[PDB]
Amino acid sequence: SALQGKVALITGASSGIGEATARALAAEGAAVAIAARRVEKLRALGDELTAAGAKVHVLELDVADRQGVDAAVASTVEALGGLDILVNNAGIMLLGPVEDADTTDWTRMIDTNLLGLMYMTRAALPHLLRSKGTVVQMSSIAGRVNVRNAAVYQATKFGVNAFSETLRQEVTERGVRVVVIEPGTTDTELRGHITHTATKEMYEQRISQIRKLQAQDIAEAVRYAVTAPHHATVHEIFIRPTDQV
Amino acid sequence: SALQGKVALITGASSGIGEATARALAAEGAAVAIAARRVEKLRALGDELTAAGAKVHVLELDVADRQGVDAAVASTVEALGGLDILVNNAGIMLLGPVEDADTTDWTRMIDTNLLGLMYMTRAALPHLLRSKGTVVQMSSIAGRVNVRNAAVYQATKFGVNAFSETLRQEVTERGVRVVVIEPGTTDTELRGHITHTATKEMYEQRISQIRKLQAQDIAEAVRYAVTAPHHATVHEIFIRPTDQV
Amino acid sequence: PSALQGKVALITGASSGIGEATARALAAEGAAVAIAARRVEKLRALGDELTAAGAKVHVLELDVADRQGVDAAVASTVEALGGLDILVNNAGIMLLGPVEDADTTDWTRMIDTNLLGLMYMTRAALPHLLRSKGTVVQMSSIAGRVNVRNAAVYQATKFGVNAFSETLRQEVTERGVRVVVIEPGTTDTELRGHITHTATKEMYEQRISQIRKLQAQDIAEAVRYAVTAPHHATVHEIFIRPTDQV
Amino acid sequence: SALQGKVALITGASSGIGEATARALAAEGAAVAIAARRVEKLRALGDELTAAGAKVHVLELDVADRQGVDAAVASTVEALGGLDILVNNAGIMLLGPVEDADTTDWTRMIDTNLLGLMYMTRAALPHLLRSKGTVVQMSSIAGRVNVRNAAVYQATKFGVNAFSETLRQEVTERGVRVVVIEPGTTDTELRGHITHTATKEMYEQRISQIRKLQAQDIAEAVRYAVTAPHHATVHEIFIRPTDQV
Ligand SMILES: NC(=O)C1=CN([C@@H]2O[C@H](COP(=O)(O)OP(=O)(O)OC[C@H]3O[C@@H](n4cnc5c(N)ncnc54)[C@H](OP(=O)(O)O)[C@@H]3O)[C@@H](O)[C@H]2O)C=CC1
Ligand SMILES: NC(=O)C1=CN([C@@H]2O[C@H](COP(=O)(O)OP(=O)(O)OC[C@H]3O[C@@H](n4cnc5c(N)ncnc54)[C@H](OP(=O)(O)O)[C@@H]3O)[C@@H](O)[C@H]2O)C=CC1
Ligand SMILES: NC(=O)C1=CN([C@@H]2O[C@H](COP(=O)(O)OP(=O)(O)OC[C@H]3O[C@@H](n4cnc5c(N)ncnc54)[C@H](OP(=O)(O)O)[C@@H]3O)[C@@H](O)[C@H]2O)C=CC1
Ligand SMILES: NC(=O)C1=CN([C@@H]2O[C@H](COP(=O)(O)OP(=O)(O)OC[C@H]3O[C@@H](n4cnc5c(N)ncnc54)[C@H](OP(=O)(O)O)[C@@H]3O)[C@@H](O)[C@H]2O)C=CC1
Ligand SMILES: O=C(O)[C@H]1/C(=C/CO)O[C@@H]2CC(=O)N21
Ligand SMILES: O=C(O)[C@H]1/C(=C/CO)O[C@@H]2CC(=O)N21
Ligand SMILES: O=C(O)[C@H]1/C(=C/CO)O[C@@H]2CC(=O)N21
Ligand SMILES: O=C(O)[C@H]1/C(=C/CO)O[C@@H]2CC(=O)N21
Repeated sequence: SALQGKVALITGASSGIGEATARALAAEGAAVAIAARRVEKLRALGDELTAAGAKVHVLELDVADRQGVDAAVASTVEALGGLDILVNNAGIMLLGPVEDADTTDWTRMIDTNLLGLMYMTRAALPHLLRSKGTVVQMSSIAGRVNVRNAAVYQATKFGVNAFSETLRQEVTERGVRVVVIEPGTTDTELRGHITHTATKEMYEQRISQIRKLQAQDIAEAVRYAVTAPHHATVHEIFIRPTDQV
Repeated sequence: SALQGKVALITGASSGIGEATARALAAEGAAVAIAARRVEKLRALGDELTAAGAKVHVLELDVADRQGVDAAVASTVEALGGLDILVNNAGIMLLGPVEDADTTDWTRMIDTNLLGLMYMTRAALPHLLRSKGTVVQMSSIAGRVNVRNAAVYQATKFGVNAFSETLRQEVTERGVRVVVIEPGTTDTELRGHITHTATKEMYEQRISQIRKLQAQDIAEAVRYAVTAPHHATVHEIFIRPTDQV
Repeated sequence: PSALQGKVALITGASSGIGEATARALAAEGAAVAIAARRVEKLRALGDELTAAGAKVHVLELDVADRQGVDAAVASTVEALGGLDILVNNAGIMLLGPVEDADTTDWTRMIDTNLLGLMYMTRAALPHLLRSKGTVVQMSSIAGRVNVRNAAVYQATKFGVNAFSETLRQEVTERGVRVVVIEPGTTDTELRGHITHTATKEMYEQRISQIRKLQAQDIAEAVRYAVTAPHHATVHEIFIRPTDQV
Repeated sequence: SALQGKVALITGASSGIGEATARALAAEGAAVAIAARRVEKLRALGDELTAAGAKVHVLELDVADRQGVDAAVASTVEALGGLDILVNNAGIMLLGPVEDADTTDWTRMIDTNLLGLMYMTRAALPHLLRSKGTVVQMSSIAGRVNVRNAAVYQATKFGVNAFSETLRQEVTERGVRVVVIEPGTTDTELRGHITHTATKEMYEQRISQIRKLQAQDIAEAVRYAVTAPHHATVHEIFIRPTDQV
């Protein structure tokens, strides 16, 4: 139990990567504040983790809401005593051409993937500074490589990376570690949300012929990064499916 | 006159790089639609350009306004007959630490630098597709390199770059050229807007000891890129002050 | 527990630093280790240590810049240990100094060892890795990701290693050969003792004196994490920086 | 004539991009030292340029030869009075898989593309420092993007870029400008040299259905960069064929 007595706040914890990460960190002895919009799914996970001997704090949160963000962080510190690890995992992937796009796709991705992550980072920062803690940014291969029909999604993830590198420069000397996780195709609910029907089906066929990364693989990457000695910042882990060029 | 009979729409044309670019493209024989919020400054530039023999269409526009963007593009095509060149130059640079930041800095930069650019791009695209035209994105060294106290600004510019590369992959085969200009320190009004006083002062001192790039230098980069033969897409020009490591 | 039981790892640059720690780490996971470098005395000492701890060891005197020596070293490893599952291309040298009026033997040495030697080893190992659906680990650097003054040619070799390795990944990944690239920042090893430009050697020492450096063991743990990941996952890049260092 | 009284040394001047660049610079009034191994082709070009009113210095040079490099630079400064522009254009592209590769492909590419370029840069530097001149590195899309069957070639070109950025940091404050040109597919003799037959054929098919960049397009990129005002360093120009995703 490398994380005994530590407090982790995980956004997007109701499914996929965030759910696996919350489990992984709790398994290492961390108290976990689990945040997302689907409260019933969070409660179900919270019950499971509590029944497994973990300390859980359930947070109904929209990361795009600046006020909600500030309250969520304050609630976590109040209920669990501090903040050692923030996992900015909440995100959505809305694929489709730039041409004649539904721009609500764009505003949603920017609010959640970029602004939400930045809001959470900022609110957590005073607490992470005191605990010499770690912020883990859930980026993507989409923050390293551009492919067609993912322009704005890729814009958000490249943006996350630049924000995070800059953040590292700003806070690293005070012992706040900045970790960026960059998964390739991972088998989650993420793709079910694509609003462009033609691209949703194109993407599904594209990834149908590979062994996908599992949510647990990515949780393991986070676990490796956060349990590394404090003098080491695993700033980037770029993990790809072996089957995928 | 390499651009005779062509129409260019330049956002952020009321000062700085956009003003110089509008002059440069007009000098090459292009009809210019000049867009920004300060109508008085646009009118003054429009008068000067018209007095020099250019065809000018003045557009009062906030690029963050989706509806205003659509109307501005439609107004341009109606008044000037089409669209061959879009210069997405409207932008703001609000520097300061992430820690305890004024988050209105962030929303402004994202709305203008990222969302505004993407809105203009999308609205212009049908017209650029017909004319096999060129979209010029005004990025920055901040889209290539991260320094302290520019996290969200750099996020927007790295985002612009990823969006633009992806756009290139999507439209290049149909003859729409995607050009990204990346200036280093350029002597404009840009820095006057920084809301974090300590950072504004720090930045001023940092750039006080170099010969800065001039707005005209960047206009020249744009002119070189857009007058290149159609089979060549000058996708990136990274121009730095020689005095600046 | 032993995630690499029955696997064979060949580690170049095993006589000190990161390669030594990596050979220990892999052996601790149950892998048989072929340890390769030029200082045979140091290899023998490590080999004795590992053998005494219950490991299977094959000692290889090798200059990675030697194309023929490379081929023989791979052949010797597969003959002695039965196959090849993991290659760690760790052999390397860092010769810092300005471009201006540089001692160009600095350059040829770095290119021969860091770039060409790594490529030769990769190529010779590949038929064996293809059969075993194995993993090649490239020891790159922060120098393959960021450029600073007085490390022009070294950074050229490391950026070169990264492009070579990404391209390799595209070529072999579908046949189940995983390409892993490890990118340490400042790590406390013998590496810097070799700098021939005296002024730069001193400048570098002062710059890194103010930080808690990465340990060779930290980097070995990165390698361990990457190679013990399930086969369907290729941890293509791990970029590990000293927390103290902007 | 923006380069009147300037001296340019161009490596790889016997064909392709180097030939076009030597013509373009001479057209701007620069004296040109033209260097390559095929003396006969250099003399024919030298005759052409001299007949057009240019000052020409013919140099038989293998850039992989460190002593030949030193003599070539000394010969140039002796014959033409100094050195204002170096174009490191000599290069070879030997494509093929890593698996079972002919490793003489590798040593040739490293000797010419990387070491030869570095040798030339180093020998020229004292002279460039005096003249506050410009070094132009002929990199490639292969220094920016990795594709299959170009591993070692891409290694040399990514290497050239890192070397050159580092060089910029080291010499830029003393007024030596470092320019990196990155062409995509350009119609030259380059591809005729590929030793791996299957890959040579695969590459030819790949580039058969695009309008390729012309050697003259690349020469124009060099010309734009070197005639920019001294306070501006056009550090990167990334030029892609518009037809090529
Ligand atoms: N799956 C993949 O192939 C890859 C995914 N990623 C990244 O991983 C992250 C997690 O997504 P993934 O697990 O894949 O897919 P999921 O859809 O399963 O997870 C997304 C999670 O984010 C939450 N969420 C979405 N919007 C908000 C919001 N406005 N406020 C708070 N929480 C929100 C969702 O919970 P709820 O709806 O209850 O709010 C959900 O739990 C994303 O950042 C994604 O970009 C990166 C690389 C590869
Ligand atoms: N100066 C520099 O060192 C560098 C600048 N850049 C980029 O260059 C671009 C132009 O900036 P620069 O000329 O330097 O500085 P300026 O402030 O002089 O120009 C910015 C222009 O953008 C306009 N603008 C701002 N917000 C909006 C909006 N929401 N809608 C429409 N127009 C808007 C302003 O006009 P108005 O107020 O009338 O609307 C103004 O004309 C920006 O994209 C910037 O990021 C990139 C690299 C270096
Ligand atoms: N130390 C650091 O801060 C960092 C180092 N690195 C990389 O780590 C790798 C290992 O270096 P590190 O452990 O740091 O320093 P060391 O000097 O301690 O290790 C270098 C190892 O490589 C071997 N070696 C050198 N040249 C050759 C050659 N021609 N043929 C075979 N073996 C050779 C040496 O053994 P011998 O002399 O007996 O042959 C030695 O075992 C290098 O590739 C380096 O670039 C990357 C990031 C940071
Ligand atoms: N064509 C393309 O698609 C692209 C090419 N490039 C780069 O452009 C540069 C020039 O190539 P390009 O013009 O296309 O092809 P060419 O083969 O036509 O030109 C290469 C030139 O380099 C010379 N050369 C080769 N080896 C040496 C050497 N050892 N010493 C001195 N000169 C040498 C050749 O002349 P000689 O045999 O007489 O010595 C020739 O003049 C290269 O660096 C290449 O990597 C970059 C991006 C795209
Ligand atoms: O490679 C993939 O699976 C997907 C992806 C998935 C989630 O980041 O992100 C990038 C954009 C895209 O379509 N890629
Ligand atoms: O280098 C500079 O002058 C400035 C800049 C200016 C406008 O992009 O962008 C980056 C962010 C910053 O502070 N840099
Ligand atoms: O950051 C550092 O400590 C050193 C280094 C060390 C080993 O790669 O590589 C890069 C080049 C340099 O000076 N950096
Ligand atoms: O895109 C291309 O045409 C070629 C190329 C050509 C010359 O650098 O460089 C990259 C490596 C490759 O195959 N690409």
